[PDB]
Amino acid sequence: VFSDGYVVKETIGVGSYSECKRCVHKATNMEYAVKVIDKSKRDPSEEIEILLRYGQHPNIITLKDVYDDGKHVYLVTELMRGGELLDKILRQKFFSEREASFVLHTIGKTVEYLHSQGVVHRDLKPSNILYVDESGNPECLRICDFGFAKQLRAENGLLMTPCYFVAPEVLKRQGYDEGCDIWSLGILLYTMLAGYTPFANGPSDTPEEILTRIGSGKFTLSGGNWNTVSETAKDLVSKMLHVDPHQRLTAKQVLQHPWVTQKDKLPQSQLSHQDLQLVKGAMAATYSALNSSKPTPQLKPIESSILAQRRVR
Amino acid sequence: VFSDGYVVKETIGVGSYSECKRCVHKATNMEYAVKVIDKSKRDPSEEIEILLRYGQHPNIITLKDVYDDGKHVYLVTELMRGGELLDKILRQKFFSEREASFVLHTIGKTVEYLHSQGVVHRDLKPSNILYVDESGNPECLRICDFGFAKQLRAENGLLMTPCNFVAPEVLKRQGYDEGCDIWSLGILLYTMLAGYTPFANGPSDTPEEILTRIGSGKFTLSGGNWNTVSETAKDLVSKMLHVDPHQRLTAKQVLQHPWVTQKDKLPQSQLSHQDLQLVKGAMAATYSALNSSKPTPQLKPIESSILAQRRVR
Amino acid sequence: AGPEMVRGQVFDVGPRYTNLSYIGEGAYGMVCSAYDNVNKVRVAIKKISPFEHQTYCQRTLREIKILLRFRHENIIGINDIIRAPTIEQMKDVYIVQDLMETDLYKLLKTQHLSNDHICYFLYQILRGLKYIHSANVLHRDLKPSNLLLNTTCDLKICDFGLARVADPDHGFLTEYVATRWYRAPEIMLNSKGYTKSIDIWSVGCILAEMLSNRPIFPGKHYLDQLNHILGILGSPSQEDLNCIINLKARNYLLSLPHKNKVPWNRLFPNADSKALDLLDKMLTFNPHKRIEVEQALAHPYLEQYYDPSDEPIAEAPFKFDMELDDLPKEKLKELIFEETARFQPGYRS
Amino acid sequence: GPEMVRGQVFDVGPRYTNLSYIGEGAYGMVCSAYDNVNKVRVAIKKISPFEHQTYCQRTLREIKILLRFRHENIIGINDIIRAPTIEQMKDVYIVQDLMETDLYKLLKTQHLSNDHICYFLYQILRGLKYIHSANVLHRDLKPSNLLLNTTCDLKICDFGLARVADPDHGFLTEYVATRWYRAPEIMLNSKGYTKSIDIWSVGCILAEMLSNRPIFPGKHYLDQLNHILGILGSPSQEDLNCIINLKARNYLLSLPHKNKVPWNRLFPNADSKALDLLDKMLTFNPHKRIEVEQALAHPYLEQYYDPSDEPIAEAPFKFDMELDDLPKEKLKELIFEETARFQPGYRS
Ligand SMILES: Nc1ncnc2c1ncn2[C@@H]1O[C@H](COP(=O)(O)OP(=O)(O)NP(=O)(O)O)[C@@H](O)[C@H]1O
Ligand SMILES: Nc1ncnc2c1ncn2[C@@H]1O[C@H](COP(=O)(O)OP(=O)(O)NP(=O)(O)O)[C@@H](O)[C@H]1O
Ligand code: NA
Ligand code: NA
Repeated sequence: VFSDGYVVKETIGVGSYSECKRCVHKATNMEYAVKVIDKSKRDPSEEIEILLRYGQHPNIITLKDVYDDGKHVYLVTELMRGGELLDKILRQKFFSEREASFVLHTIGKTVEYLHSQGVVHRDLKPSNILYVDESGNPECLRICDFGFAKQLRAENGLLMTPCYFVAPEVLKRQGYDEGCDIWSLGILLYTMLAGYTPFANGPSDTPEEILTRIGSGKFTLSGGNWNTVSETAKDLVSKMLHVDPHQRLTAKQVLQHPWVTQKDKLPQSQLSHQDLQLVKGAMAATYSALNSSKPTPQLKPIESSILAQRRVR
Repeated sequence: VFSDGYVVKETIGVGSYSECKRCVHKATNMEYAVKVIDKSKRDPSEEIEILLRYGQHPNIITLKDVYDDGKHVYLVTELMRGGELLDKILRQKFFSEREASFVLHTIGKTVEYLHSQGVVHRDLKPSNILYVDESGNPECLRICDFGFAKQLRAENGLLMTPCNFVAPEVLKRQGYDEGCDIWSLGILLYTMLAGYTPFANGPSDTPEEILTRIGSGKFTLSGGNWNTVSETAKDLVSKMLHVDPHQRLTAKQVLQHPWVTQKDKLPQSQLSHQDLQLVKGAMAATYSALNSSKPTPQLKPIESSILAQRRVR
Repeated sequence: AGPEMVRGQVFDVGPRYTNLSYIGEGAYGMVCSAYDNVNKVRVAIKKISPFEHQTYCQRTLREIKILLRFRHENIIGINDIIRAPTIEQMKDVYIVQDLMETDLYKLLKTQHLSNDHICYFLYQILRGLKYIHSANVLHRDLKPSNLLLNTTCDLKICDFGLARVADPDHGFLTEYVATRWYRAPEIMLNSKGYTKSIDIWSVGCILAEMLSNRPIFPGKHYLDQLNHILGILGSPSQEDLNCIINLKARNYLLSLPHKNKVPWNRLFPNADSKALDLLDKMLTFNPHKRIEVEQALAHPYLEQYYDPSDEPIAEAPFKFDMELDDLPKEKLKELIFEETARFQPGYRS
Repeated sequence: GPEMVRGQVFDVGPRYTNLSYIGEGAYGMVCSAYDNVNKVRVAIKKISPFEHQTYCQRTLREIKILLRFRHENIIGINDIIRAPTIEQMKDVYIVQDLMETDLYKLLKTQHLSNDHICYFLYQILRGLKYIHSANVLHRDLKPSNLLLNTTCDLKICDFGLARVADPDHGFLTEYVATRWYRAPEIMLNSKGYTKSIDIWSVGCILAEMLSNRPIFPGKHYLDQLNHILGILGSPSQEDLNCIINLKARNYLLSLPHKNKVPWNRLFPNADSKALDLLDKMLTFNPHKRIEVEQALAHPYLEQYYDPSDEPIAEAPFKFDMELDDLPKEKLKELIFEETARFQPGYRS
């Protein structure tokens, strides 16, 4: 459908006007992921440029080729063989604050890198963080799915970083988006520590009650793992998950927190967890609740308009 | 000529079918360089993709925007206001092995990075290494002018790193080009340590003389600064400037050499140098001689061909 | 409790306005819906914070003064304005308006418009624009995102921050906007003698977009936009070229390769032919030949709604107290403070 | 010791000395060298193919075919150097007449007069007539393997991908430096290839001579095909269903309609007779594509056309057996045997 140089295999993911299939590059027998995007429904330009410029980072999914048949664009990327982050660490035999810190450190550095380049991810769900293989090495982690990511630019397109002008609401929005990225790292951190998600008890939770929990910014920090979880970890999650983005840490500030820097002096005790499918269910319900909005009403006939009425006499 | 959002200033560089001008982005009042390329004479696609993918590296010139008016392409990049590396160094009141080593280390890491990505620069002359500002800080160094650079790819365009997979002469040419990059860093290193060019004494040197010196691999490591220059530096320069690319170091090996890994403890004693224009003239003569080809003969009339002679009458 | 906060943005509009809900944002303001506890209805509130920059203060003063003066069915009104009791305390301004249900941008991303709705929306845009132009004012920034709509199909133009009093022999240069795709070619070529015709071009771009759910002349750079425009309209005729001042654009245009006109029915094969006829007249390269707002309304495409007796005009030309362009931001702040005083508690006229 | 060119050893002494770099492809490096026996400079290509079956195929195909063929417009092989024992053989050096340049390098440095374009095309087709008469497909014609002297003599080289014609029967995954001269049926993988694929390449080459630009470039086959269709227009229904499979046949059907761009709008200043022949060489449908003998008789070539001096092979070419499934170890034996005749002491 795009190249006779690849063998296309099974679907490994589905997104918004997109789907991902594992494929084998015949000449080298190397495996890749190919993400097909319907260009008539979803302009992939921004995602492509962001992957082009920043995908060379070790912990960002690398863009190896692009095909365009007119209607569809096809992104050939590195294949994540190791599955999603939580599917690994909540199942693996040993997991403690030490490993969780290494995880937040690798992902944190990568998010700091993006933000410093004027890129916000905006869809930083744990399910979009994958391992490239089965080693469990934090270095093998990759941030994926930049379908919603945005690059800051000047009035005439010039590539811009928040460091060294843009309209004022545009800047506040970049700050808000950076805060949302950090808040998603906070959700990930909470879940790694607690073994469950902070604002949902499971997939059967309603969007209404998840949102009220999120809005109040209340979450449990006692019982279960929390009894033996270090105080410096508790402090950090409370600041990442904070209600107002004002008191919410930057990526840089996360990497400076003692729980991250002093990863040596961290407990190595085993951490419990809820059943994986429940955790994934609660996670999806939480992001579903966050990104949902009441469908908008349909247009009425023209004759519903008083002005239009005056014209039909 | 490409945007009313910039004020175009003086020409600051000239290349093959290209010209570079300093420009000021009005909205932000920030200065930039814009490289105009006539694409009817020179396809800039390769250069652009390489800058897009790799220009995020701190010591590679960053590509901030691209204009295309159909006939010309305009690359908007950081302005190198610190000027060329050697112009800066040989105009300094003070210069030492320690500074020289910090220069090599920074550039070497960048070349190592490029090569590991399957990129060879192929025109790594000292004059293509600039400072972004006046500080003389090694991290302000930028490799520039990727006009000749090449990315390794598979048979169907798939982005390749050198880590079979590609046809054999293509691989040999990669290795050869990598060696040419390292040899060019060896020139730079020799010149920084000696205060003059290894294979030329000045712009008055004949191309024939420079080439036979290059082909014999002969260069002085005595007299001048060499009496007090570290032996470990002498060894490094020898191996970088070696006749056969087989016994020549890789970028990674340069960075692993004692003279680079011990850069913090190298002598700070004054290194002497010859006159700047003499040395630059000698440097240009060296590369001219290296890159010069005997112009090819013009075609003769068709009637110079024996087959054609048979076809007339 | 305390001041409600929307997306990290404090909205200090209580106690009159409560239960805030995010509804949108531009490059300069954030807009929420809120409950008016005095009038017992939900309203729209835009927060702007312009006082650190002259150009942002211009946007704020221009919008406030023009909208407070204008009265028209197809132009958003301003019902209330909130800011601090003293000028030193004033960092934010909140503009309170009728809550419209959506805008044309959002609508076009969620659905297609019927041929009839396109016609009627276009009619209302031009009806509102007729009033604006009759007040000797140029909007200068018409786009789908600032055409507000209710599902009853009522349309109101908003977003008057770039609006100026007409004056050919006399505000875009380097000012950030979220989109430039609705700007006339003469603006991109920097011809600099802009007239009411620039608004008509924007409306043209908007009509073409309603017809296809795609911008007709997108592009990252003016170079790309212009090339998209020429790629459809064709190379400008000699007569159009020497209707242009300067020379630098002329010669660039003359430097360009020839491009033929693409027939509108090839671009939009299924559009009403009368819609395409009006589109051709609005999307005219030469601004002097571009159709005018009163002629546009009288075009056969809009015949069902055309009624000059119910297409009102302003009583008089609009004027600022003085030209704003060279006023320091400190002075502009005073003018904004004074213009907003009438909505302060205890204010007397 | 042995001379070294660009890091590569060229062990061809003592007969060949004073080596100088003249070029390379994806598989070989080529130098000029002085032949101390015949007292002239020659071209020498070094290949090192023995670690892979497909590289061995290229080597054996080119050596066997070129040693057999005898034609003015086809490069000959004068000598072959390799190690005296099969276990020591890692490299093969193919020695040929030194040509001054190739069409690729030429088009980078100058324009061609309308008359030279005509004569160069004539020679391409004259050589190709011989190849096709031998029942052989070159399969990889491109500017870089059309060798030229400044006397305007042209010679086809680079026969590593050449095969004996057999429609009802080696591109897949094989690295080449450029795919821009490949026929559409190759890109659509119609897999019933005939002599007509070579005619397509020549048409692409003729267009490039007329404009100093490749007519159908592209990173991917998708791109190349869209460039082709964007010029020739969407294939007719008659042409469309002249194709096996459906997977290919369905895709062009899915594609939106494109009109034919007249050749004089693409090349407004080209000789009209050149464009008429170009049209016939660059037809989408392989069955309707002009054949080499017909091409030679086309009015554009009238000044050079002479069937009495356009010789053909005496007989179809045949390898000893089909090469495709032969392990690289066997292919090496065959390359050793084919090159034995050039060894010192050899008797036949
Ligand atoms: N009265 C309203 N009712 C409903 N939505 C509104 C209302 N006013 C504005 N909006 C929405 O909020 C968005 C921004 O308003 P706008 O007045 O354009 O902001 P601005 O940032 O000052 N200028 P701009 O950058 O041109 O959008 C609009 O595009 C609408 O979606
Ligand atoms: N006999 C010759 N005389 C002069 N130049 C030659 C000669 N043979 C080859 N060349 C040049 O060397 C280049 C490579 O030759 P070639 O035989 O095509 O190499 P290959 O790598 O085995 N195949 P390819 O990848 O298709 O180029 C040519 O394109 C010519 O420029
Ligand atoms: Na004004
Ligand atoms: Na064969």
